[PDB]
This record gives sequence, C-alpha cells and structure tokens, in this order.
Amino acid sequence: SRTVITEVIATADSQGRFLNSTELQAAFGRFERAVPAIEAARALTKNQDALVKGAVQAVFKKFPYVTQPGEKGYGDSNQAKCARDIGYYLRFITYSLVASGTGPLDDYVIAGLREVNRAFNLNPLWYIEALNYIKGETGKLLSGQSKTEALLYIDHAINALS
Amino acid sequence: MNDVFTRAIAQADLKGSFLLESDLDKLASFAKEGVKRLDAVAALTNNAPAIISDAAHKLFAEQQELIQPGGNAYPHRRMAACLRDMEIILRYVSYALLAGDASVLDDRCLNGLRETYNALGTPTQSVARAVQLMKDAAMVHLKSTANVTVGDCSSLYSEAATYFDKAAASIA
Amino acid sequence: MNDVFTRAIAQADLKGSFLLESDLDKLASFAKEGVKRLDAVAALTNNAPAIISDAAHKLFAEQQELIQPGGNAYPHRRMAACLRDMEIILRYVSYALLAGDASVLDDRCLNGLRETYNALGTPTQSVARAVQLMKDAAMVHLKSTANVTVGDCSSLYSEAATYFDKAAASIA
Amino acid sequence: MPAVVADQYLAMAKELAASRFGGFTKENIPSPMAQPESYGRDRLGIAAVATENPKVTLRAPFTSEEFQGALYAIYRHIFGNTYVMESERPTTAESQLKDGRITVRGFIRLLAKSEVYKSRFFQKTSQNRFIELSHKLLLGRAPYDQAEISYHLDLWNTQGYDAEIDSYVDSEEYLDFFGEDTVPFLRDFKYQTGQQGVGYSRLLNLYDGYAGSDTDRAQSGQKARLNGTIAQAEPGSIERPSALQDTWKFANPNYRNAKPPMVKALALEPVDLLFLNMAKDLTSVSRAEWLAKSYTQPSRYQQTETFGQERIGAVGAIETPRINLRAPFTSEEFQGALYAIYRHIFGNTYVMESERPTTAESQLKDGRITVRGFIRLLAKSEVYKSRFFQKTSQNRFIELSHKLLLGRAPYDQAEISYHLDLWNTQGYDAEIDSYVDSEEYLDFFGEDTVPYFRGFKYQTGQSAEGFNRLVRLYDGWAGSDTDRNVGGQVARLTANLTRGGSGLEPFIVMANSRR
Ligand SMILES: CCC1=C(C)/C(=C/C2=NC(=C\c3[nH]c(/C=C4\NC(=O)[C@H](C)[C@H]4CC)c(C)c3CCC(=O)O)/C(CCC(=O)O)=C2C)NC1=O
Ligand SMILES: CCC1=C(C)/C(=C/C2=NC(=C\c3[nH]c(/C=C4\NC(=O)[C@H](C)[C@H]4CC)c(C)c3CCC(=O)O)/C(CCC(=O)O)=C2C)NC1=O
Ligand SMILES: CCC1=C(C)/C(=C/C2=NC(=C\c3[nH]c(/C=C4\NC(=O)[C@H](C)[C@H]4CC)c(C)c3CCC(=O)O)/C(CCC(=O)O)=C2C)NC1=O
Ligand SMILES: CCC1=C(C)/C(=C/C2=NC(=C\c3[nH]c(/C=C4\NC(=O)[C@H](C)[C@H]4CC)c(C)c3CCC(=O)O)/C(CCC(=O)O)=C2C)NC1=O
Ligand SMILES: CCC1=C(C)/C(=C/C2=NC(=C\c3[nH]c(/C=C4\NC(=O)[C@H](C)[C@H]4CC)c(C)c3CCC(=O)O)/C(CCC(=O)O)=C2C)NC1=O
Ligand SMILES: CCC1=C(C)/C(=C/C2=NC(=C\c3[nH]c(/C=C4\NC(=O)[C@H](C)[C@H]4CC)c(C)c3CCC(=O)O)/C(CCC(=O)O)=C2C)NC1=O
Ligand SMILES: CCC1=C(C)/C(=C/C2=NC(=C\c3[nH]c(/C=C4\NC(=O)[C@H](C)[C@H]4CC)c(C)c3CCC(=O)O)/C(CCC(=O)O)=C2C)NC1=O
Ligand SMILES: CCC1=C(C)/C(=C/C2=NC(=C\c3[nH]c(/C=C4\NC(=O)[C@H](C)[C@H]4CC)c(C)c3CCC(=O)O)/C(CCC(=O)O)=C2C)NC1=O
Ligand SMILES: CCC1=C(C)/C(=C/C2=NC(=C\c3[nH]c(/C=C4\NC(=O)[C@H](C)[C@H]4CC)c(C)c3CCC(=O)O)/C(CCC(=O)O)=C2C)NC1=O
Repeated sequence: SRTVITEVIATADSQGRFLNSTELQAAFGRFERAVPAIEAARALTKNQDALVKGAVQAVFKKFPYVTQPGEKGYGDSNQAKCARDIGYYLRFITYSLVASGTGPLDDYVIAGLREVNRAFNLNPLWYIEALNYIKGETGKLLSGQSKTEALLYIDHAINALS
Repeated sequence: MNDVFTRAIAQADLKGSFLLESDLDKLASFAKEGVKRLDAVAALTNNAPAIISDAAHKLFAEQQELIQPGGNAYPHRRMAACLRDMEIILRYVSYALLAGDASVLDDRCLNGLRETYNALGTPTQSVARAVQLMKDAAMVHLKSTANVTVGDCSSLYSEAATYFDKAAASIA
Repeated sequence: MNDVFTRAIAQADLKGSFLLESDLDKLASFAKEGVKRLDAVAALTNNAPAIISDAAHKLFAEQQELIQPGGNAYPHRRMAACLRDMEIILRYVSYALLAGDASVLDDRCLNGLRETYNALGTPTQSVARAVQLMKDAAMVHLKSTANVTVGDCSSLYSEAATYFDKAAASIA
Repeated sequence: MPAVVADQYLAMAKELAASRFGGFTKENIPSPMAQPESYGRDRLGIAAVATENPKVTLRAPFTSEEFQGALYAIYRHIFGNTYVMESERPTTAESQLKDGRITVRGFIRLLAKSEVYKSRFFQKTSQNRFIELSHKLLLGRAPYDQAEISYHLDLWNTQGYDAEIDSYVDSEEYLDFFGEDTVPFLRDFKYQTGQQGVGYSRLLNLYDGYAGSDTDRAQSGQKARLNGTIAQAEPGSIERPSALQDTWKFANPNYRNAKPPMVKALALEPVDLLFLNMAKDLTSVSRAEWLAKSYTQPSRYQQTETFGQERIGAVGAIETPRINLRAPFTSEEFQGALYAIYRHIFGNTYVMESERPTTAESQLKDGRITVRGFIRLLAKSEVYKSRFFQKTSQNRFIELSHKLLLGRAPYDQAEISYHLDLWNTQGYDAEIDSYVDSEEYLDFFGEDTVPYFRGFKYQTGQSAEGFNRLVRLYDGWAGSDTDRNVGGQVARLTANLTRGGSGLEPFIVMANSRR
C-alpha cells in the first residue's frame, strides 16, 4: 500500500537508483511520527464499539427518513450493514494510522467507492455524517498530535466520500 | 509492494480484525529501532560499488570459466549485464532492509528472474554465489561501528542476511 | 456496614492478631487509589438520571408487558415505584463503590428485597434485568475520560461490575 | 357476493372493537400479567392499613366526633388489635388529651406506660417480643438490626421501662413521621427515605392481617417471631392469612419464566451441549449484533487485496507511477522519464551506454519532440529493430509491438493480418507510425505520458483473451523480451490468436451439463 516507506522505495525504484539522503530523511520522519499515530490507533481500537454505535445513531438522527419502512435504513439487516460499514471505515482509518499512509484507505475503501455506492444506492452523505461524528469523539478521545493524525486520516476518508 | 506495517494490516484484514495490542507493540518496536535500520540501509547504499567490486573479484577468481571465451561473462556486454544484475540485487536488498519485508524482493526483484536466467542459460549457481559474496561483502560494512553510535544491531545483520539468502534461494 | 479497612480489621480481630504488613500495604494502596475511586463515585452520582432513564427505556422496550394495561409497571403509581427502585439500587451501588465493600449494599438494600418483590407480585427477573441495563449505562458513564485526568482504572470498573452483578443476583 | 356473516355478529365484533381505543392492534394489547393496580396490597391483605385508612390527626382545638374517632384509632393501634374492655379505658389521660395538657404524642407515651400495654406486651413476653411490638406499635416499623435489640435491652436493664418508652417516643424518627399530632401508623408498607430492604418483609411478618391481633391470650402465649431472623440478618416471612388465596388468581407475575423441556436436548455427534449453545446464540442476544458479527466473520477465501495481481505477477506493473513529461522539466524528472522509457520500450532489456540515443535525448530535452515522437524515434532505432524485428517472425514482432507500444495484447487475428500487410506494402516506419499515430495510443498516452501496461485491467473493446494474452506475454518484473534467449526470439500467441481461444470451450459447456 501507499505509505511513506513504500512511496520512497517506489520513487527510488522507478528511477532505478538506491536510497539517498532525501528518502532516508522521509523514512526518519515516518519512524518518528509512528508513536503518536500508533497510540492514536490504539485509542481508536479501544473505543471502537462506542464510536460505531454513536456514528450509526448520528446518521439516523441526521437522516430520520431512512429508518421508517420502505427504504435503505429500515430493517435489522440494513442497520447491521450500517454498523459493518462504519466499522470498516474505522478499521481502515486505524490501519492507515499504523501504516503512516493513506494506502489502506485508498486501496480498500476509496478505490471503487463511487461506482459501488452508486450501484447499491448508498448515499455518501450518510458516511460523511458518520465520519464527522467519529471526528467529534476523536477530538475528545485524543490529545496533542495523535488527535492530529487521526483527524488527517478521517478527513481524507471524508474528502474521498465528498 | 508491502512494508512490515502493510503486511500486518493485510494479515489483519483477512481476519476482519483491528490490529491487536501485541501487534501494535511489535510495530512500535520496529519504529523505535528504525534509526538503526536507516544506518544499515545507508551502509548498503554508500558502500555499494565496494560491495559489488569485491563480489565480482572473488566470483571471477573462484570461477574462471565465467570469463573465458564461451563463458557467461566473456564479452564486455555479458560482463556489463552481470555487474548490472549484481547492482540491482543489492539495490532491492537495501529496499527490503528499509521496508522490513521481503515483499519487495518477491514482487519485483525475484519475480521472473529464475526463468529469465534459465532461458538465457545463465548458471544460477554462480548467480547465487555472487549473491552470497555480496552478502559477505555487505556484512563487513553493516557491522562497521565507525562513525555511528554503537549499539546492538544483530537483528539487522540477521535480517539482511536472510534477504540475501532469499535472493540466492530464488535464483538457484 | 463496614468498608475495606474495617473488613481487614475484623479478619485480624477474629484471629486476634495485628494487621500484617501485607494487609497494611493493601489498605495503603486502596487509600492511594481512593482518588480514582472518588472520581468513579462522582461519575455515578452525576449521571444517575441519565443512567436510570436509559435503563428504563431499554427495559420497557425489551419487556413491553410491564407497561401495558395489567402490567406491573402500568399505572403511573407503579411506574414511579419502578423508577424509584432503580434510583435506590443505583444509590446503594455508589455507596458500596465508595466504601470498597458491598456490605452496605447487601445489608441495607438487597437483603429482603426478593421477598418484597415476591409478596408484591413483582417480576424479580425483570428487576434483575433492569439492574443489568443500569450496569451497562453506568459503565458507559464511568469510562468517560472527559474532564478527568487520564489513567488506568480497570480495577474500579471490575469492582463496580461486581457490585451491580451482586445486586442483580440477590434480587433475582 | 352477499353478506358472508350475519349482521348480529358484525355488530358484536364492531362493539368489541369499539370499546378499545384503536380497536385491536398489536401495540394496544392487554398485559399477559393481569395485575390490577391494587394487586399487591390486596393479595397481601394490607390494603386497609397501607392505603385505605386515613392518617388520624388531632390538634388541640377539636370537636367531639374527631376526638371520639381519634381515640378509636389510637386504641386500635397502640393496644395491638386487642379488645380493651371498658374497665381498662383511661379517662384521666383522655381528659388531659381533650384539655390540651398533653398532645397525641404524650397520650401515646401515657398509654405505652400503662398496665394495659405492659400486661399485653411486656409482662408475659421476652424482651425481644417487647422490642418488636414496640417498634411496630410506636414507630410503625420493625427492628432493622441486632444493634437496636441490644441497645433497647441495655436501656431497659439500666434505666427501666419508662426510659425505654421515652426512647421510642422521644426519637427523631417518631417525630419525623408522626410529630405531635398524628397517631402512629404502620409506615413501612410504603417506601420512605431511611427504609431497609428487610423492613417490608419483617413488618409484614409482624402484621397478622386486619382481623389479627398481638394478643397475649393465645394458647401458645406471647412469643417473639423475629428473634432469630434479626440475629441472622434475614428477611421476614411473607406468608399471609388463608382468607386471601381467593384474590386475583388469574394474575401471572412469572410470565417471563421459561418452562423446562421434559428431556434436555442432546447432540450425539459434533459436544452434548451444542444445541443449547446454538439456542443461546439465536435467542438470548439481540439480532442486530448477531448480524453485525456474522457480516465481519473472516471469509474462507483468504484473499488479500493484492491477491490476483500477485498470482499473475503484475503487482509492480500495475503500481508503477505513471510518468508524464511536460515541456519545462527538471533534470531529475528528465532522467527518471528516460529510465522509465527505456525500461518499457525496450522490454526490460539491458541497453548499454554506447547504444543510448544522445541526439534524440537532446531533441526531447529541448522540446523539439514530445514523449510520443521520442518513442517513435526509439521504435525506429536500431536497438528496437535488432531486438524485436530482425531475428523474429512478423507474428512475434506484432505481438511484441502491441505489448510495448500499446501496453496491451492483440485482440484478434485481424490485427496480425493488418500489420503484416502494412509492413509488407509500406515498410517498417509506416508500421511503427500506425502504432504511435493510433487512436488508442493517443487516448491513453497522448504525446506526454510514457506507455504503460494497460491490459492488466479491463479495456473497453477487449476480447477477454487479451488479458490472458498479456499475462502470457508478460514474464514478470524481472522478465525481459530479449533475443538472446537460448531458442531465439519466438512467437507466443499464434495458435491462441488464430483459433480464438484454447478450443476447449464446447467441452467445458458439455461438462457443466450432466457430467
Ligand atoms: C539522513 C539519514 C539518517 C540516518 C543514517 C540516520 C541514523 C541515526 N542513527 C542514530 C543513532 C544509532 N545508530 C545506531 C546503529 C549502529 N549501531 C551499531 O554500531 C551498527 C554498526 C550500526 C547499525 C547497524 C544505533 C545503535 C544508534 C543508537 C540509537 C539506539 O540504540 O536506540 C540516530 C539517532 C541519534 C541518537 O543516538 O540520539 C539516527 C537518527 N538518521 C537519518 O535521518
Ligand atoms: C395509566 C396512565 C398512564 C399514562 C398517562 C402514561 C403516559 C406515558 N407515556 C409514555 C411514552 C410517551 N408518550 C409520549 C407523548 C407525546 N407524544 C407526542 O406526540 C405528544 C406531543 C405527546 C402526548 C401529548 C411520548 C413522546 C412518549 C415517549 C417518552 C420516552 O420514553 O422517550 C410513557 C413512558 C413509558 C413507555 O415507554 O411507553 C408513559 C408513562 N402511562 C401510563 O401508565
Ligand atoms: C432501601 C431498599 C428498598 C427498596 C429497593 C425497596 C423497593 C420497594 N418497591 C416496592 C413496590 C414496587 N416496586 C416496583 C418495581 C418493579 N416494577 C417493574 O417490574 C420493575 C422490573 C421493577 C423495578 C425496576 C413496582 C412496580 C412496585 C409497585 C408494586 C405495588 O405496589 O403493588 C415496595 C413496596 C412499597 C411501595 O410501593 O413504595 C418497596 C418497599 N424497598 C426498600 O426498603
Ligand atoms: C471533590 C471530590 C474529588 C474529585 C472529583 C477528585 C478527582 C481527582 N482525580 C485526580 C487524579 C486522577 N483521577 C483518575 C481517575 C480517572 N482515570 C480515568 O480516566 C477514569 C475515567 C477516571 C476514574 C475511573 C486518575 C487515573 C488520576 C491520576 C492518578 C492518581 O492521582 O491517582 C485528582 C488529583 C489531581 C489530578 O491529577 O487531577 C483529583 C483531585 N478528587 C476528589 O477528592
Ligand atoms: C377486622 C375485624 C375484627 C375481628 C373480626 C376481630 C375478632 C377477634 N376476636 C378476638 C377474641 C375472641 N373472640 C371470641 C368469640 C368466640 N368465642 C365464643 O365462644 C363465640 C362462639 C365466639 C363468637 C361468636 C372470644 C371468646 C374471644 C376472646 C378469646 C380469649 O379471651 O381467650 C380477638 C382477640 C383480641 C383480644 O382478645 O385482645 C380478635 C382480634 N377483631 C377485629 O379487629
Ligand atoms: C429479659 C429476658 C431476656 C434475656 C435475658 C435475653 C438474653 C439476650 N442475650 C443477648 C446477647 C448475648 N448474651 C450473651 C451471654 C452468653 N454469651 C456468653 O457466652 C455466656 C456463656 C453467656 C452468658 C453467661 C452474649 C455474649 C451476648 C452477645 C452475643 C452477640 O453479640 O452476638 C441478647 C441480644 C442483645 C445483645 O446482642 O446484647 C438478648 C436479647 N433476652 C431476653 O428477652
Ligand atoms: C527485477 C530487476 C531485474 C533483474 C534482477 C534483472 C536481471 C537480468 N539480467 C539479464 C541479462 C544477464 N545477466 C547476466 C548475469 C550473470 N551472468 C553470469 O555470468 C553471472 C554469474 C551472473 C551475474 C551474477 C548476464 C551475463 C546477462 C546477459 C546474458 C547475455 O547477454 O547473453 C536480464 C535480461 C535482459 C537483457 O539481457 O538485456 C535480466 C532481466 N533485470 C531486471 O529488470
Ligand atoms: C515475415 C515472415 C512471415 C510470413 C511469410 C508469414 C505468413 C502469414 N500468412 C498468413 C495468412 C495466409 N497465408 C496464405 C498462403 C497459402 N495460401 C494457400 O494455401 C497456399 C498453399 C499458400 C501459399 C502458397 C493464406 C491463404 C493466408 C490466409 C489465411 C486465412 O485467411 O485463413 C498469416 C496470417 C495473417 C494474414 O492473413 O496475413 C501469416 C502471419 N508470417 C510471417 O511472420
Ligand atoms: C469483454 C469480456 C470480459 C470480461 C467479462 C472480463 C472480466 C474481468 N474481470 C476481471 C477482475 C475481477 N472480476 C471480478 C468478478 C468476480 N469476482 C466476484 O466475486 C464475482 C463472483 C464475480 C463477478 C460476478 C473480480 C472480483 C475481479 C477482481 C479480481 C482481482 O484483481 O483480484 C478482470 C481483470 C482486470 C480488472 O480487474 O479489471 C477482467 C479482465 N474481461 C473481459 O475482457
């Protein structure tokens, strides 16, 4: 996936050359930022269930018209799939935090996102609201830099959805 | 291509699971010992011509048949290609040392290489011998404690050794 | 009614011996974690209305027969009695959490309460279910890291869970 | 179609559905536990003392009927339910009450210190019984702890009976609940602030019903009934009188209780308890989290995202950066573009420093030609001709030119025929120009981007064997298209191209039938 180290190696390889000062300094930055990013992922993993339940509830509060009979938000299967989707997004956000790159998101979620959402008539706004929630509670869950990395990745997901 | 982190993520996705506390600890330890990894990668990169020249001299001393008329490194073209191969293999081994995963080797360096040599007629035993000679030449530069803070880096020596071995094993 | 200190004192007294060094260290560790204990007690006391409203909503969504005509929580009087009982049991759980010992809960709240609910024809299993829901809501409120200095408090969470489970098992 | 039901039954049905708001719906159903609002107090037999009887209050100014009723209530409470004959009625005490010299509290104190109270509840009793009765009759509750019995026993032993009665009547609890004006009543049948869980059961144990009494004149005598339960800190007995098993017998409080099966479900093979486990998973928990956890169960296909590209060995050929070279470019961008162009256009073949085109690179560096014109030059160059044209058949050259200049495989035999005729009639340069001036090339690469391998993704107009033909033509990242392989530079797709496929498809169709 597209991370700092993998981009470094891909650029070095595409030009057929070794790793020089620039590439090693980039990798050094990755290895320093690993600490805030990894423990932000730890904090996000710990509070995953509450975050997912709250994101689903926020979707329903903003979109009450999905849950009454006849459309996407109705039924135990649909709501379970909603929980599954928000958990997917959170999982890949934590993956991206650990890997220090949007490679997990870009490769697993964002690639093909619009075609899939169009085919199944899933509104991207639902997931935008869920991720905005996730952002709200990661603001209070996380402090200092960890908050910063988690916000960068959550917002990359949001931007891709919008 | 994958690094150590992406390898862990890929294995966790097959489980539909987040990364465990233990696996996150392993990744944090990998990151904290990343300056040593950077120094090892710089050792391989900065001393690449020395490593390749040492390996070439030893390889063509051991196997004189490679440089006779009819050998696999006889005209200037075949020797130039041989030196290019050695440089490429060392370059990818350094890529793998930085990444932490042998994935770059299997996906790129050793992807169609055994079949390439087999179709060309290259003696793959000799290529694996050149790779082992490069490993020997590279260990002396990895272990060099001059101009770097002294510490325990035996794990990096073992990892680089295994990457060289993976290259040689895929060849032969 | 006694706390952890007086519990240790009673066990020492029955033997007829001073408190051992291990016991004194245990009580001192309790005193040193007492600040986190006060935080947890305050989390319970502050968010009690929300806890009980949530547990009531879940209990009557799960068990609709209580709130429909003929049900044990049907008229306003019996609904008020139900919510009042939830208030009371949460109160005594917080008392026990502060004391470090469930003696106040068992002695003053839980003791004859199964007999009361049998005599009144109240579903003791439904009361236990309400205590469990109120446990889950309380656990959501305790783990809130907002406005409180961050640190490990797993022992307090497990202890409060033990108190809630003891209440549920005594009522049922 | 006439009336299917007689009008009388339609009327009966309509009036049954009318007497209920909303008619018959799934949400307005009656509760299966058929408990009236008065169920508990009626089955217990405590309706009168708990709810129906009012609290009797007597202030100092009062009329005759209030006084007489207050005295009736006082004597019916303080003296147990025991009959108090006329020779026992205290006349001076109630004269003092009527004048206002003493309140109701003082009257209660006088009555509890009188020999009616002593003879009934003290002189033929143990002290435990006296304390029980005194709590019931003077505080309206039962003893909560053994400490109260010890306290009251010591207080009587030291200071005598009157100090004991004072402690009962001068207590802050007596004044909280009854003050000075109202008669004591049994107060633990409703929840008050300082109650304890055992109080309800213990009082209900001390209360023998409306027609029962605390008489010393039983044949067993006057016996303590809480002397053992208070020392063990147990609750009290909730067995009510026999007259009450005819009240509200159709109530079903234990509606949620599960009837056990006659025999337990056993699983003889995979162990014995698996059906109980399956049952618990199905029923015990909500369906929502069940479905959520079922959706996230790891698949039995253990396929990563790059699975499938690792199989055909084209992870690198897909994840290479797309190189674009504009007109103002830096030195590093230029050198990298040259490296990429040589790695692709020359089939991953080693090109030596003596074979590199310096004039063409100069023309590209200036801006005289584009990436496209540079590629056209390189394809017309002797490097390309020698490696891909002059030692090959035209089939190999055509497939290889498709792969290297379009990034895809030929789709049919018409391409082979077309390009062979083109070379034969117009030469090699026109054949290269067809590739580079093609609409496909311009659509995908267009004058500034280096060619790349497209055919590892579906291309519109592809023939479903183009993907396979590219996988066959592609040899991996470390593979080349050299003419120095042992057998020569030989064609790969001739039979597949001409045939259109493997030639096994009709038999695949036959197999996908019966067998
Ligand atoms: C510009 C590219 C770049 C490089 C090269 C780089 C290397 C680097 N090496 C360091 C120290 C170090 N370097 C080494 C590695 C050596 N120990 C043994 O002698 C081996 C021979 C050898 C490794 C195989 C060790 C062990 C430390 C001390 C840090 C530690 O032990 O945790 C440090 C931290 C300085 C400190 O000690 O506080 C860095 C940043 N960083 C960069 O940004
Ligand atoms: C025996 C007599 C009796 C009464 C009167 C009674 C009222 C009553 N209505 C309730 C539900 C409710 N009732 C309403 C009524 C509102 N809905 C809006 O459309 C209106 C503006 C407004 C009505 C005028 C609402 C919003 C709730 C839901 C409250 C909640 O649980 O969140 C509840 C909560 C219990 C439940 O979950 O159903 C009670 C106790 N219960 C009784 O046993
Ligand atoms: C200090 C400790 C203590 C407690 C806790 C306590 C509870 C208590 N609950 C009572 C009634 C009640 N309690 C309930 C509660 C039930 N209804 C639903 O089923 C729920 C499952 C459940 C509550 C979660 C109800 C409905 C009644 C009224 C029944 C009746 O009066 O007939 C009563 C009888 C007196 C009254 O009606 O106020 C007591 C004494 N007493 C104590 O001394
Ligand atoms: C007026 C009543 C009163 C309150 C309100 C009180 C709270 C309180 N919590 C404190 C520290 C703390 N409080 C906690 C508890 C938290 N750890 C997790 O976040 C949990 C969510 C949560 C408890 C379950 C922890 C871990 C510390 C730091 C470690 C310690 O000093 O014991 C401190 C010491 C100074 C500080 O670091 O903030 C106080 C005064 N103390 C009091 O006497
Ligand atoms: C709720 C209304 C209520 C009722 C019904 C009631 C009945 C009642 N009858 C009692 C005694 C009695 N009841 C009787 C009557 C029987 N003996 C004769 O042989 C007759 C055959 C028969 C009556 C027709 C007698 C003789 C006693 C006195 C028992 C004794 O002194 O040993 C007592 C014991 C009171 C005491 O002696 O201090 C009560 C409580 N009390 C009430 O508050
Ligand atoms: C007025 C008629 C009457 C009497 C006399 C009576 C006896 C009586 N003894 C009691 C306790 C006691 N009684 C004793 C005495 C015994 N224990 C020792 O082993 C000795 C062998 C032995 C005395 C020779 C003791 C030690 C207690 C306290 C036990 C405890 O606290 O559990 C108590 C409970 C109050 C308390 O805890 O102090 C009563 C009511 N009850 C009555 O209604
Ligand atoms: C994934 C990155 C990558 C690798 C690894 C790679 C290796 C590679 N080496 C090649 C040729 C060659 N490789 C060698 C090297 C061998 N000669 C023996 O004497 C030595 C023992 C031994 C070297 C240690 C030689 C001699 C040739 C040319 C054969 C010939 O000209 O006939 C070729 C064929 C391309 C060409 O002939 O121009 C490839 C693809 N190419 C790549 O793009
Ligand atoms: C540059 C070296 C080279 C050659 C020469 C070559 C021959 C060649 N001849 C072909 C077709 C053909 N070739 C022939 C020739 C036959 N007609 C009668 O049968 C005769 C017995 C016989 C000639 C005397 C025919 C008729 C076709 C058309 C086949 C068809 O349309 O099915 C094709 C398939 C594409 C096309 O239709 O043009 C090739 C590739 N391929 C090469 O790479
Ligand atoms: C013109 C005729 C034609 C067809 C139809 C065609 C299909 C086709 N499907 C492909 C991949 C794929 N195709 C599928 C679809 C399958 N897997 C799912 O589970 C389903 C069970 C099932 C569809 C109902 C999937 C999942 C891939 C991705 C495989 C991968 O790269 O890992 C690819 C590889 C390139 C790409 O990923 O876009 C082709 C070429 N190609 C053609 O030239």
